[PDB]
Amino acid sequence: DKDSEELDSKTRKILEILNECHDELXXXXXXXXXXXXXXXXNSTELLDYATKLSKFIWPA
Amino acid sequence: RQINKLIDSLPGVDVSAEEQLRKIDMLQKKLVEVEDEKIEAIKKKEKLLRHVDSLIEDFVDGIANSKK
Amino acid sequence: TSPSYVKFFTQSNLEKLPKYKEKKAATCALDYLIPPPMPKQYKIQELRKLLKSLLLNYLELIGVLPDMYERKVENIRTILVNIHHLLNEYRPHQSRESLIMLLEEQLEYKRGEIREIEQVCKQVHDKLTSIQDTLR
Amino acid sequence: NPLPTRFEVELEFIQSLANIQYVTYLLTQQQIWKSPNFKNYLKYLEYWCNPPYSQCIVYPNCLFILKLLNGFMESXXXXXXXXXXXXXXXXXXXXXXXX
Amino acid sequence: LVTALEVLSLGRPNLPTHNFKLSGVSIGLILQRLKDLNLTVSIKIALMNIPKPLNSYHIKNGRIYFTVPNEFEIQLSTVNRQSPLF
Repeated sequence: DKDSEELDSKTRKILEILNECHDELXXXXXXXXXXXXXXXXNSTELLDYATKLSKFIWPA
Repeated sequence: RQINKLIDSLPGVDVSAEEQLRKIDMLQKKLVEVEDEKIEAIKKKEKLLRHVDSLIEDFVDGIANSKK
Repeated sequence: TSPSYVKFFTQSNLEKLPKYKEKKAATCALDYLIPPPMPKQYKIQELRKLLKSLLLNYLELIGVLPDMYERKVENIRTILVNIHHLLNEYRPHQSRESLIMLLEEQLEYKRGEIREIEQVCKQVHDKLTSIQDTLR
Repeated sequence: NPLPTRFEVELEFIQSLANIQYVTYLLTQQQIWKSPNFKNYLKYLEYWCNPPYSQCIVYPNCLFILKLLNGFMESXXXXXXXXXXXXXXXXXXXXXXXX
Repeated sequence: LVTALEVLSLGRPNLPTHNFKLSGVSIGLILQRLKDLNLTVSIKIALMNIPKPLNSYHIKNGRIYFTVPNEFEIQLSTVNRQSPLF
């Protein structure tokens, strides 16, 4: 009986580690990667337009 | 001397810009590729987790058919 | 107050706008509804020089004081302005460099996520194998 | 300076939405809200958020504040009172980052 | 450049994502979370000594629904669900 109990405990621990591994990781990241690719494709407008955003006090 | 150390510590500047733009484009390509690789790895890990799940339901069926 | 163009934004004109777009595609309030068109190595070798000159002028400004000092301070002014010119040449270049840095960081982050999850999974597998090696 | 142009007039008007007290003065009115004209004008001023009209926007806030108001006119004194406190919390941090 | 990418993406999302009231004015994955809760209960219930009139049960989506017949126009069936196990 004692031996059987031990094996049951081991199985329980394995299951718990599994649930953790499932909570660690999926399609939302792929969608954000697609939208990110849509955002990267231009930098030339930002390298010449973002320079004028550093000099500007709020309008009065 | 601090000014001399700073002008000598600035990153390597160039007289041309094609280098910088080229670097930017390359970095973009690397970004796309590494994103795809991430996707693949996530898929594989999902599969493995499915397998060890399967093992666990095997055990649960065992003890369930056992003690009661 | 508000611009006068607001007086041309009635619901009827908004109902007449699509057909006016299709007709104009082939002067009035509906033109006020249409948006307006759009109007039409390097310096690091010289900076040192300029720097070296600045001190050389300062010494002069020290060695004069007499009413000669005025003339000297003029030259000093010119030197400082030159410095500003070179820095202007550093305004856009550094910006592009910053962009480069950002992108590189993104790459690294990408790989790191996967690496994390990977090592976790490995640990799990090893643990299970150990339990197996104790029964039979 | 000579006579203005509708592009610069609408540009300065949409850029005036970055000021908080000016938007407060626009919302605390009683005549410009009786007829569906100012709302359709604000909803019309959404073309500045798209290129190449976005290349002339100096203040990034006025655009998003416009999208907020256009987001609020679809669905009286109280909410109008509600917005400025929050934006007031937001302002000074950006001001610190500017200079 | 962050604000440049923000105005490229229409707006300035750091303002609503940082402001509270401004954010107040501005499905298959959840289903799998219920099935993971029965695998934890099923092994502890599987180990303990379940009484004889309770050997028959039906594991429902996120619970254990077990029956035993009586009367009063119904059947003596209950739904059980918990969390601890240690």
